[PDB]
Amino acid sequence: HYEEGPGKNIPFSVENKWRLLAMMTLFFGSGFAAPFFIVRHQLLKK
Amino acid sequence: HQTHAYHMVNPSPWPLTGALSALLMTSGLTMWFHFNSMTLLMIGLTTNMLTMYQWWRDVIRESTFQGHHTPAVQKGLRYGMILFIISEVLFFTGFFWAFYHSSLAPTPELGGCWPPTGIHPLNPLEVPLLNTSVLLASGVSITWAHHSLMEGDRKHMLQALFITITLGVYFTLLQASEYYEAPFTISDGVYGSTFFVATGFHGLHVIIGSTFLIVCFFRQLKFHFTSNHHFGFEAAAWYWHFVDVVWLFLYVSIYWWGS
Amino acid sequence: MAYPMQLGFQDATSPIMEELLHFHDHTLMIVFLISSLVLYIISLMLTTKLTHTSTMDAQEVETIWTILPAIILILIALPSLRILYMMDEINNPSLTVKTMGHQWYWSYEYTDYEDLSFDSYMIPTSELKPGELRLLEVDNRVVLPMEMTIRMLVSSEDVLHSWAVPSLGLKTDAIPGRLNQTTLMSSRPGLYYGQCSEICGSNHSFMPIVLELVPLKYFEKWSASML
Amino acid sequence: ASGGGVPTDEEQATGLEREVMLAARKGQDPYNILAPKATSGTKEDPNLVPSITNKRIVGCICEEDNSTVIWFWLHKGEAQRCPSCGTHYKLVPHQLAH
Amino acid sequence: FENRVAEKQKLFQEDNGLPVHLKGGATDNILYRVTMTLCLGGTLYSLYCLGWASFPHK
Amino acid sequence: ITAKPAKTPTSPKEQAIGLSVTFLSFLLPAGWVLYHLDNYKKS
Amino acid sequence: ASAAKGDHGGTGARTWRFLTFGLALPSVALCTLNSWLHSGHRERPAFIPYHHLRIRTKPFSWGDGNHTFFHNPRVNPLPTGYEK
Amino acid sequence: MFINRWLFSTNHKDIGTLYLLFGAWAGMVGTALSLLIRAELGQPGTLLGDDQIYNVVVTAHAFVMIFFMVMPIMIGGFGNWLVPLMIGAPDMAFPRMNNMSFWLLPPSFLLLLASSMVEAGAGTGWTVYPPLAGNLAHAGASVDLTIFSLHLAGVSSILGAINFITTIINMKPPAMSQYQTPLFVWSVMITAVLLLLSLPVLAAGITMLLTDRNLNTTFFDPAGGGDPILYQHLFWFFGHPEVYILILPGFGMISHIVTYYSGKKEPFGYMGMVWAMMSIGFLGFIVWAHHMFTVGMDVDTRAYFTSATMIIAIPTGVKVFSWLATLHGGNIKWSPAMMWALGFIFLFTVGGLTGIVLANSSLDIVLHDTYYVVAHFHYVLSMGAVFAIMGGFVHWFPLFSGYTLNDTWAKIHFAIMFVGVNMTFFPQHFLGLSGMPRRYSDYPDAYTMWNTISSMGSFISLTAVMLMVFIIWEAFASKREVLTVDLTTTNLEWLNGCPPPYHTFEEPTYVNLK
Amino acid sequence: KIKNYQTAPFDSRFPNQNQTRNCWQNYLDFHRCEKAMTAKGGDVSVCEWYRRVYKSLCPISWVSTWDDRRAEGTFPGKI
Ligand SMILES: CCCCCCCCCCCCCCCCCC(=O)OCC(COC(=O)CCCCCCCCCCCCCCCCC)OC(=O)CCCCCCCCCCCCCCCCC
Ligand SMILES: CCCCCCCCCCCCCCCCCC(=O)OCC(COC(=O)CCCCCCCCCCCCCCCCC)OC(=O)CCCCCCCCCCCCCCCCC
Ligand code: HEA
Ligand code: HEA
Ligand SMILES: CCCCC/C=C\C/C=C\C/C=C\C/C=C\CCCC(=O)O[C@H](COC(=O)CCCCCCCCCCCCCCCCC)COP(=O)(O)OCCN
Ligand SMILES: CCCCC/C=C\C/C=C\C/C=C\C/C=C\CCCC(=O)O[C@H](COC(=O)CCCCCCCCCCCCCCCCC)COP(=O)(O)OCCN
Ligand SMILES: CCCCCC/C=C\CCCCCCCCCC(=O)O[C@H](COC(=O)CCCCCCCCCCCCCCC)COP(=O)(O)OC[C@@H](O)CO
Ligand SMILES: CCCCCC/C=C\CCCCCCCCCC(=O)O[C@H](COC(=O)CCCCCCCCCCCCCCC)COP(=O)(O)OC[C@@H](O)CO
Ligand SMILES: CCCCCC/C=C\CCCCCCCCCC(=O)O[C@H](COC(=O)CCCCCCCCCCCCCCC)COP(=O)(O)OC[C@@H](O)CO
Ligand SMILES: CCCCCCCCCCO[C@@H]1OC(CO)[C@@H](O[C@H]2O[C@@H](CO)[C@@H](O)[C@H](O)[C@@H]2O)[C@H](O)[C@H]1O
Ligand SMILES: C[C@H](CCC(=O)O)[C@H]1CC[C@@H]2[C@H]3[C@H](O)C[C@@H]4C[C@@H](O)CC[C@]4(C)[C@@H]3C[C@@H](O)[C@@]21C
Ligand SMILES: C[C@H](CCC(=O)O)[C@H]1CC[C@H]2[C@@H]3[C@H](O)C[C@@H]4C[C@H](O)CC[C@]4(C)[C@H]3C[C@H](O)[C@]12C
Ligand SMILES: C[C@H](CCC(=O)O)[C@H]1CC[C@H]2[C@@H]3[C@H](O)C[C@@H]4C[C@H](O)CC[C@]4(C)[C@H]3C[C@H](O)[C@]12C
Ligand code: CUA
Ligand SMILES: [Cu+2]
Ligand SMILES: [Mg+2]
Ligand code: NA
Ligand SMILES: [Zn+2]
Repeated sequence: HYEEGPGKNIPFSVENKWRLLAMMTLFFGSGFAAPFFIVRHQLLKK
Repeated sequence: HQTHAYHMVNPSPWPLTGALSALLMTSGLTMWFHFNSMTLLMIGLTTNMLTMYQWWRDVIRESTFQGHHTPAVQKGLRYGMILFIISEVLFFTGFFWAFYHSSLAPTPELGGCWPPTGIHPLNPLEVPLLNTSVLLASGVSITWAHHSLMEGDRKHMLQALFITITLGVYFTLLQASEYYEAPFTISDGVYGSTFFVATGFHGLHVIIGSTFLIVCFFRQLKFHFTSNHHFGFEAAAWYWHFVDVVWLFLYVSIYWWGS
Repeated sequence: MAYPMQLGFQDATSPIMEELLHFHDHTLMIVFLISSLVLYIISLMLTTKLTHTSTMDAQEVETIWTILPAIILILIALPSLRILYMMDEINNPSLTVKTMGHQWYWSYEYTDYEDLSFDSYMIPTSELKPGELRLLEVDNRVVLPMEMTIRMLVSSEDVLHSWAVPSLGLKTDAIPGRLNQTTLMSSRPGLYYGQCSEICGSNHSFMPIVLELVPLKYFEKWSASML
Repeated sequence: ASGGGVPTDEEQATGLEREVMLAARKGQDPYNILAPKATSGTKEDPNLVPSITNKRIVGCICEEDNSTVIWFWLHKGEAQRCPSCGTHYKLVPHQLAH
Repeated sequence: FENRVAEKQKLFQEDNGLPVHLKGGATDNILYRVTMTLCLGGTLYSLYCLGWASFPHK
Repeated sequence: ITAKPAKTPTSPKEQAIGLSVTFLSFLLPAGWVLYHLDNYKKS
Repeated sequence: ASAAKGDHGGTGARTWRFLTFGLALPSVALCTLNSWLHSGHRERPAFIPYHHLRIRTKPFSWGDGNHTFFHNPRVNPLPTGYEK
Repeated sequence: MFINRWLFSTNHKDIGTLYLLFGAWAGMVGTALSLLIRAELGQPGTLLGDDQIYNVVVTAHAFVMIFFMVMPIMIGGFGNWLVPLMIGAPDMAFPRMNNMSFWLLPPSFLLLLASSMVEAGAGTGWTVYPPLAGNLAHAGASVDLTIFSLHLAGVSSILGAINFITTIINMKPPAMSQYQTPLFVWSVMITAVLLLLSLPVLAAGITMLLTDRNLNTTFFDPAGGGDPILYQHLFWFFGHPEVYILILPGFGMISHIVTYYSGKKEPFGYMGMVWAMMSIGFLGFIVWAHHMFTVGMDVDTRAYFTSATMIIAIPTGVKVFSWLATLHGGNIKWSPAMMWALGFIFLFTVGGLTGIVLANSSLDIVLHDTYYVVAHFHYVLSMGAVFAIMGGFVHWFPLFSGYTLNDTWAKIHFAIMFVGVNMTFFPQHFLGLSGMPRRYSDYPDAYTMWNTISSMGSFISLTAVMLMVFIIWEAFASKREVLTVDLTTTNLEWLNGCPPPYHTFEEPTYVNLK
Repeated sequence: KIKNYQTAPFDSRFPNQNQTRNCWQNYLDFHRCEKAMTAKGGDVSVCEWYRRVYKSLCPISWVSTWDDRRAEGTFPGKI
């Protein structure tokens, strides 16, 4: 069976707050950046 | 140990393979429609069949073999199927809305009349009437099958169910021939559009319903159903009646009134 | 047209638009009243140390807050519907003009007597004459006679567009295969602007409408000269 | 016109389905399918709450038709009272599965 | 035919800790691996197709 | 609600770092694209 | 309605089988008789290139892109007329 | 173990968590798109290009905010997490099908991103009206990828609706009647019923657009006797119920938040709240044509839709006044969640009232397809739906994670967002009344001031979104574990601790029938 | 004669915003009348009213397309 309790009922680790910061940064950052890069993609086709 | 009667399902890979098969089928349709390739579509249809097969196989294992379907679990499945059928009715409602919208106010491009100029509708008294008697008849035979099962009659349950399936297949064969023989096509304006898309989705449901009945036939052959617990058969029968009622509406609206 | 820092509606050019202004003033008062009343009550509930946390009975105060809003809705619906039917009144026009929406310009047809028709394109910003409005001017304006009931028929030859002139209270969608009717009647001479009001692709923002309202006599000479 | 060959629940029901079926036949409700009937709920006649552990959540609908349900853990030991209406409940632990 | 449901009930209730989708035996494992391989492989292929369609071929 | 003191306290310095990194993760990529907008528009 | 028959003292398996073979299947047999009688290929109408029919806004994703899915040469003309 | 737990889940809490994660990520995408919109409109002229690239952005913004952020968070996230706990159920009725509802979203999202990558994207508006969305004006795969994205999101929600309705009807304690379930549970069931009935019509409609685009049908093409207006009817028949689907779970969470922070054991007039949500749900199916007041419909039809639309204000009014009546006499706890709820009550009321202005077909002639509509819906969506989500998030975060947020930072986040959204949307009322059209990449010079101020407000909101991410990080970084929560006697979802164990209610609650 | 026409007057048969059938009806009426007159040996001047009405209401491209189709033999309306 599975681990339970604070910080254990999630798909990401919160054991290290800095590794966590990196994860959250990539996660939320990739989402926010996507539209800008798609706009860039559309501009560089024609 | 749990002290409630509900089913805690084992972690399953089917929801994921099912979702991915949906992505492969839609991506596949796009590839087919625009990049002239059916590769993705083929893979999607295959994984989808595999997913459905395994998912429902597991439901049978969980119920017939493991005994997880207590009365409370069965009651939930009843609501689930009724709700599913309701959503299917609303889907068809959209197509009937499209049909009535077009036919009740024929535009100048059609000649301002219905059926449109140049369209020669099938005779509703011919194969379409036959199709109607075929589905209505299968509604009676499936009721005989239900009563036989409840009365614990194995032989007659199988007999009635076999007859119901043969009738569904007969309908499908008749419809396939009607499609080939029709002088109009899906590209013949809004008449062909409404006709083929509505009867086409209905035909698809007939195929799905027949397949469901065939599953029941084999589960029955294997003694899965008891005279009192047989939800799979009940669901197949409710779905079958739905398919029958949709046809009656199509027949009255499109084939008869719309001719 | 709209002017810098405009808060409300463009000044009414037709009797119907005047009617809508008064109806909007009426409705907006109600909007202000109810929203400020709610803001006020929120602040009232949050500003006391007195408490009453036990069960409160509801079937008495719910009558008030069901009947009042019902009355207010009727006080909005009445003038709303009166104006609605007024816009539908039979008026019998002196002239019929058609406008076809196109992917990125409007064409006009005055075919009552002669077969007059022309295209109307936005004046590019690089070609604007001094004092002309960016994105709003067209090469060929829709000259029409002032103080007269005109029937405008709107359609499209490709995708959806929508023919609008705010100052006159007009907005009629341009649908291919359909001929939508609206009536126009300017109380004054002048130039009246509008813009395509249904997303139609690449230059949806750049296919304006400009009406030029002049006395009947000038409208007739303009018609002849435009053949 | 008639015959047999279709299994009955008595012959073929299994797992939890069979347990519920057999328990119901003895008039028992180990899987909490039915709503328990309240006693007078006094200190002397408390509502007896079955449990397989030493605590169970109780939901008290103080008065018939109340829309608000009062929830609390009932622990093994002396009877506890609903925080809202004061009716008594007492936990009666363990067993179910022999 | 004969009623063999009891045999199947024994097999699927056997305490081997296997989840229902693998409890039938080795074939379940094969079918599962085929399904998942087609799903994941097909998804990678669809991503490739998207990459292809994303760019103009003038 | 009551809670226990932080198991791994995040000091003001640590918060400045997390806030800065967070803001930069949003601002930099978009800023880069927006800055090179003209280079994209005609190329 | 109440039909024109009767039973209702207890609708069971025997009654539904009675209806299957005494009413339902005979109805299907009659409609099958009627249908496989009024059939016969009807003389295809003269071709007129109406603009609201034989629509082609995009070629079909099969064949030569100009034939419908269940194209029947005998009765379905192409946008240019019947086939050879 | 990781794959078994997160990819093969049959647990309502874990699945709710997946939904909250998905919705948070989608919110970032939707925010970026909204910034692209406001950057283009920030000053006169063209920034990105013409209306095509601009409208591809506007279209995606809407689809992302609606289908990938709001619905997944409210229904899939809060719904899955809270509904089983609030009725003391061990899980959802169909725990495995529940997992497929989730897994259909990433593919759906991928199809939406694909459509904007191929060709020139789908710059159709989220309504996807033909002929612009047809195979002549939008040739290529873009619109088809968009339709397929909607199909997947549709199946996801329909199966989700079946699951919620069955769970709520069938899995409550034997003694608990439907009139003994919390208001959030009621809001979710009603929302599920709307989804069940409306999405199949949308599916029918977009399938017809797909066939018109690829199989030579002509449902919406006049050349074959079709009608573009037919599509509008089918879309809006789904479309209006959809907006109530977006706000109903919000209404449910607001009732719990207001009740909780007012120190009350129950919301004022429970039965009136149930009545109001059901009425709203019902009326929401007979008013769709108010989205079509300029298409050229008969005056009597317009008079009917104007009248039917206004009636919704009555039941909605009962809810507003009941929330205020719940605050009345309360021992007010000025927590961040209460602030979001108070802002919701006022701002939603404003947006609802401008909706009543729009209900008048006469006035709507002039307001339709202008920024007055954009202002109305952003008040009810970007202030209403979003504030309910933020309030619910801050309120239940400790339950879901077992950790507490920093209340001061959360109050700072609310303050910034409040200024941001109001500065962004309030000026849009002026732009609308004065005639600025919707879906424009540039505007006549007179509209410059309000568009400038509106774009500045959108940057303030961006700042709040970035701060929110930091706040969540700080909570997980500091690890302040929850101890005690007040009012558990009337908030069952908290009774199993924070976070509750993987398996809750293995032994069901005991509830006397008396 | 009995004319002096400004524009097509209100027609109680088509009192709504959608005027598509008004145009269509008058176009059909004119061409039906024109055919009856040219046939039985009469004068097309009696068909004048319908011609004026449809010319006033109908988009040039519609009339043009319908004319091309009557010529091609593909006009779907009955004349
Ligand atoms: C897209 C993903 C970004 C990739 C970054 C991950 C890198 C992994 C390195 C790998 C290095 C190994 C490190 C392992 C452990 C920790 C990292 C983790 O396990 O790795 C992955 C985990 C964890 O996620 C993370 O990694 C960090 C997330 C931190 C989230 C904080 C959220 C706070 C909000 C509160 C939420 C509720 C919780 C509160 C309550 C508590 C819960 C009870 O995720 C999942 O397995 C499931 C999530 C699925 C879907 C969510 C949205 C995706 C949408 C995509 C659609 C795209 C369409 C095309 C789009 C294509 C783009 C063009
Ligand atoms: C940022 C925008 C800057 C705009 C500055 C205006 C410049 C004035 C030039 C000063 C120049 C004066 C000369 C101009 C007169 C022309 C009158 C007219 O024909 O034009 C009529 C127009 C113009 O509107 C006006 O007649 C002025 C009304 C202004 C109301 C301002 C409220 C400001 C709140 C502060 C922050 C906004 C967010 C609050 C949220 C409120 C929600 C609406 O009417 C409208 O349709 C606009 C408003 C539409 C819908 C909002 C309804 C709900 C309001 C709720 C009030 C809450 C109050 C609590 C107090 C609010 C506490 C928060
Ligand atoms: C959360 C989403 C949401 C919600 C809840 C609503 C709620 C309402 N909406 Fe809105 N609406 C949208 C989302 C929403 N809308 C969207 C997205 C669009 C545009 C779609 C597009 O084109 O893309 C739109 C468009 C739209 C239009 C079309 C405008 C146009 O395109 O020209 C109309 C027309 O009537 C309208 C009306 C209403 C009304 C009357 C309500 C009512 O439900 C509001 C009722 C509430 C109140 C009235 C306030 C509280 C009540 C009181 C305090 C009681 C006292 C009140 C009175 C006496 C009046 N909406
Ligand atoms: C829920 C719906 C939603 C939301 C929230 C928003 C939010 C915003 N929208 Fe909206 N918008 C629409 C739905 C929405 N919009 C729709 C339907 C259209 C019409 C499309 C069309 O015309 O076809 C539209 C159109 C539209 C236009 C008009 C475009 C035009 O006509 O040309 C503009 C212009 O300014 C705009 C701006 C913004 C801005 C600046 C925000 C900002 O307020 C956004 C700020 C950020 C957030 C509020 C997101 C925060 C939430 C999260 C990130 C989740 C957090 C995670 C957890 C709590 C778990 N939007
Ligand atoms: C191209 C078409 C293909 C599609 C066909 C679709 C479905 C058909 C497929 C199979 C159906 C036929 C048989 C099914 C298989 C086994 C049946 C054997 C059972 C049997 O013989 O049953 C008997 C019934 O007669 C029977 O079949 C009789 C069955 C035959 C009935 C139809 C014949 C009609 C005859 C003419 C009458 C018309 C007059 C109209 C009257 C007015 C109606 C109201 C009753 O007997 P028992 O002693 O009480 O029962 C002991 C247990 N078996
Ligand atoms: C035999 C009766 C049973 C009907 C179904 C059997 C075979 C067809 C294959 C799939 C059909 C499934 C659903 C219906 C979809 C489109 C209508 C198809 C109905 C049909 O089969 O219509 C045919 C057209 O075929 C065509 O284009 C068909 C081309 C096949 C393309 C399928 C395209 C699929 C589009 C799928 C979109 C699915 C979206 C579903 C959403 C569900 C909810 C999310 C008619 O043939 P015709 O030559 O024009 O005229 C006959 C002239 N002699
Ligand atoms: C049933 C509830 C109570 C009844 C109260 C009224 C509400 C719905 C009524 C349903 C039936 C109405 C049919 C009457 C037809 C009269 C109108 C008509 O004739 O409308 C036609 C289309 O109707 C059409 O498809 C109509 C097709 C359907 C549209 C209505 C939408 C509801 C359908 C979904 C409901 C789900 C229920 C599930 C069913 C099992 C054509 O359009 P017109 O605008 O006329 O254009 C003419 C112009 O050229 C001139 O202006
Ligand atoms: C060539 C054709 C391929 C086309 C694709 C679709 C193919 C087939 C669809 C047919 C579906 C077959 C479903 C098989 C279900 C078997 C599992 C089953 O029937 O499971 C039953 C439960 O019902 C259950 O979950 C009921 C489960 C309900 C499933 C029905 C849903 C239909 C699916 C429709 C999908 C398409 C939608 C339409 C597209 C627009 C098991 O309980 P019981 O029967 O009581 O048994 C227990 C007793 O033995 C105890 O003594
Ligand atoms: C190409 C264009 C778009 C394509 C989209 C394709 C999307 C998905 C395709 C793959 C999905 C197929 C896999 C089989 C799904 C079966 C679900 C099912 O059968 O789910 C059942 C519940 O729904 C019930 O009963 C009753 C409900 C039965 C629902 C059957 C699922 C059909 C999926 C399609 C639905 C379409 C929506 C229709 C409206 C237009 C069982 O619930 P579980 O949680 O499993 O178990 C509970 C246990 O206690 C049982 O022992
Ligand atoms: C709507 C969301 C966005 C909000 C606004 C973003 C806020 C500002 C973020 C800053 O980002 C950047 O700023 C730059 C300049 O300040 C860039 O440098 C660039 O410019 C230079 C300096 O002029 C050079 O040194 C390098 O070549 C260079 O690419 C740059 O790449 C980018 O990361
Ligand atoms: C073998 C089985 C008897 C019960 C048993 O399995 O022991 C019999 C009884 C009734 C069934 C039959 C029914 O009479 C219906 C069908 C009629 C036949 O024409 C073909 C096979 C047919 C489809 C069935 C095959 C047959 O093998 C079945 C399955
Ligand atoms: C009868 C029903 C439930 C009462 C209960 O069983 O507790 C109650 C709940 C909400 C009530 C409604 C709401 O309070 C709204 C309306 C209020 C007016 O005071 C009367 C009619 C009115 C429409 C009410 C009628 C009736 O009293 C309702 C419908
Ligand atoms: C809008 C829809 C037609 C959609 C379509 O054209 O496909 C039509 C069908 C039936 C119409 C309704 C019915 O004709 C009955 C009502 C008639 C009144 O004159 C107006 C409201 C009234 C309630 C109608 C409103 C609206 O025009 C409806 C709902
Ligand atoms: Cu033409 Cu917008
Ligand atoms: Cu609406
Ligand atoms: Mg519009
Ligand atoms: Na701009
Ligand atoms: Zn009590």
